[PDB]
Amino acid sequence: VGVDELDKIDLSYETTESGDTAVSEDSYDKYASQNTNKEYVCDFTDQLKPTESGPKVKKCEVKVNEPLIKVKIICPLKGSVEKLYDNIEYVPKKSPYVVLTKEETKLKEKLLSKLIYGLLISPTVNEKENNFKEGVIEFTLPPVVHKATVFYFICDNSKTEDDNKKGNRGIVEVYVEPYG
Amino acid sequence: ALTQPRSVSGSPGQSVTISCTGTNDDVGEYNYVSWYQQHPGKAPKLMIYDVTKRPSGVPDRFSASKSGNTASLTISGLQAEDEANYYCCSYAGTYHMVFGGGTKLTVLVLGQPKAAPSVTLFPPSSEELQANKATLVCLISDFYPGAVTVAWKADSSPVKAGVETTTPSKQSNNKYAASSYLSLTPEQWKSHRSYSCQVTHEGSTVEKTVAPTEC
Amino acid sequence: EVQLVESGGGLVQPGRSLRLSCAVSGFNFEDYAMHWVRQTPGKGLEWVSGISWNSGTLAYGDFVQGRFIISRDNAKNFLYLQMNSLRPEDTALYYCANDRMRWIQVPHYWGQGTLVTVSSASTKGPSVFPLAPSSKSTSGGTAALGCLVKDYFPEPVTVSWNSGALTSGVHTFPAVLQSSGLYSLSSVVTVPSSSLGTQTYICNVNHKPSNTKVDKKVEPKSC
Ligand SMILES: [Cl-]
Ligand SMILES: [Cl-]
Repeated sequence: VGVDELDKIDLSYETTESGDTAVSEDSYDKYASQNTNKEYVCDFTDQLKPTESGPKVKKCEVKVNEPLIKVKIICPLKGSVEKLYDNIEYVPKKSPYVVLTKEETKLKEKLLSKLIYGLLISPTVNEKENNFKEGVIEFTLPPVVHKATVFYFICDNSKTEDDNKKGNRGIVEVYVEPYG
Repeated sequence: ALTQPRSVSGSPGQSVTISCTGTNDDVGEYNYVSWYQQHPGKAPKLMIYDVTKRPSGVPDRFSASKSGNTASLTISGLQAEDEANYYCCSYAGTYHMVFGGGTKLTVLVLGQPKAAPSVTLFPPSSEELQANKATLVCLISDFYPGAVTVAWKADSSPVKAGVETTTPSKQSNNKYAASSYLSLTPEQWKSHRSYSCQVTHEGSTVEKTVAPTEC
Repeated sequence: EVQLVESGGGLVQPGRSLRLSCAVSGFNFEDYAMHWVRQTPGKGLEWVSGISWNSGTLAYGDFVQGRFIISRDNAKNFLYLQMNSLRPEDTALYYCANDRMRWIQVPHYWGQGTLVTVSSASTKGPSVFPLAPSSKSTSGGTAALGCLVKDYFPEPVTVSWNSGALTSGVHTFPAVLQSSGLYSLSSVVTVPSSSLGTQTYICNVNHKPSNTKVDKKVEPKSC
């Protein structure tokens, strides 16, 4: 693919961790990624379904300090099930090539490959493109990492409403501690 | 960035449809399509939200829909008060909005006369030439209906430089009332022997010719 | 009940900066997303920026390119737009609008707009020249006479044909931008030929951005 496509980045917006919800950081549901072999997984399909106590913030924390770790994030697709994800949005649109980083109090887009130097991003994942449009993104972290880096993905279902239930906002925080 | 037709028209009781085509990242992706009415000199007014819904007070002769990347606004049985500009609008993802380019809706009277423009061509005044300027002013009025053009000529050769023209507008007797201007230097106005404001409506060219004269 | 009042527009040179403000009332501002939208008076609507109720998200149109800052004061009920490094093509009327939702989705109620002109031309009152009626039987029984409002800057200008008296036949035409960067417009009246030697036709031209008023009596061509 052309470099115009792979470096497609959107700097014309900013967000916070809570976004448009009124959920403070004290009230987040924080939990760790699932450790399956050397693959760390944030699966949002169950976590973001409309609940009566919605919107919640579901924050999946990926802490990396081992080499060659695969990170996989699943964001449930609009219309994958009826009603449950009808208004879901994901940010950045060009994840995993584009990630959010914390500039001051705001999250803004940055190229992940510019952020971590030996980064491995496959263009496809099980023959579907590596993009939340197909519901799964994946990347592999380098053999060594000099400087600690933190970045974010958003999978936000809080605009989805099903009767008395509202979907949840999902956050992935990836924290790469220095290793190697 | 959403694409709209430039203009639609109808007589009262007729129906008009205004299309609005976007991409699969805005109109095709979300059910967040809205439509606005704007009268000359006024702020926009929300007429449709969430593709099909009317705010309280919008008459139900306004309806709208979407199919793939194209939204549509239909005014069934349009009234004189509906003459306005209409703008589609859509969520564009990542907290952005995007507007269509706008469509002018003209409300006609079905079957009225076809062509009667009264073209008046003013040479540059003496006071203007004394101020080292020169403007020919071509005024077209009392005509219904047309979106036709205005060309200019110097002697036997066409003029394609210095021309500005204002789009027409209704009046009390439902007529044309439009303007055009040719900016020159005093040397250009005294050099050629005639200028012409030629217009064309219905394949019929109507030309007014004006020469420099000293008295 | 609902109203929104924009302020802070005017004339700047290219590269300079303006701050737009929007004061609101009649709705609980703090619970609503808000928008800035511009309209070039010859062109259509163009989305400039938006901000959610809690400033948790904000965004900008693609022409903005890092130059503008949207923000909000939910206690004073104010919406702001800082506009840096302004370009001539940023010249437009600028509206603020609330949303139906607490997040950015659909502009609902709109203000009146504030005019922003960006140009290296400085402010100048018009020169008013007569468009003098010629008695050479232009259609025989009719006679258009007007006045040419030439080379003024910036917009707007208000034309009043004889102190708000001459109303019918009077079309104060919209302004055109000339290649010099200044504006010009015409104001014509259509009056019969026997009305020429009797009446008195004076066009008043009021250009507030240069503090100029011009009265000019148009009279037929003679020698
Ligand atoms: Cl309906
Ligand atoms: Cl737009």
